[PDB]
Amino acid sequence: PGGGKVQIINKKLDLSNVQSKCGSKDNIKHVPGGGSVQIVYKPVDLSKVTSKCGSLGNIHH
Amino acid sequence: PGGGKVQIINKKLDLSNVQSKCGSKDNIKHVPGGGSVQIVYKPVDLSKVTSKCGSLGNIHH
Amino acid sequence: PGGGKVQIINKKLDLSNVQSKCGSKDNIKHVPGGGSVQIVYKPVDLSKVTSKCGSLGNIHH
Repeated sequence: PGGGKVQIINKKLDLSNVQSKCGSKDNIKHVPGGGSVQIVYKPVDLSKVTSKCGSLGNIHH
Repeated sequence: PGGGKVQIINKKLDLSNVQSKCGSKDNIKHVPGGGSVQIVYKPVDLSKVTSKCGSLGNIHH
Repeated sequence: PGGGKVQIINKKLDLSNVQSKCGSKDNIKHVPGGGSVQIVYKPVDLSKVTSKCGSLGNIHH
C-alpha cells in the first residue's frame, strides 16, 4: 500500500488576547504512512476550564 | 492502494479577544496513506468550560 | 507498505497576551512510517485550569 504526502505551510501572526488557551485534542491526525494502523481506544476528555476576568480587550486610548 | 496528497497553506493573522479558547477535538483527520486503517473507538467529550467576564471587546477611545 | 512524506513549515510570530496556555493533547499525529502500528489505549484528560484576572489586554496610549 502506497505512502502519501502531507505538507503544512502553517504561517501565523498572533497578536490576540486570551485568558485561557488550550491546544487541540485530536485523536488521529496526518497519516501519510501506507498500510499503517492507528487505534485510539476509549479516549475521554473530562477536563475543566474556569475563567474569570474584569476586562479583557484592548483600550487604544 | 495508492497514497494521496494533502497540502494546507494555513495563513492566519489573529487580533481577536477570546476569554477561553480550546482547539479542535477531531477524531480522524488528513489521511493520505493508502491502505491504512484509523479507528477511534468510543471517544467521549465530557469537558466543562465556565467563562465569566465584566467587559470583553476593544474601546477605541 | 510504502513510507509517506510529512513536512511542516511552521512559521509563527507570537505577540499575544495569554494568562494560562496549555499545549495540544493529540493522541496519534504525523505518521509517515509504512506498515507501522500506533495504539493509544484509554487516554483520559482530568486536568483543571483555573484562571482569574483583573484586566488582560493592551492599553496603546
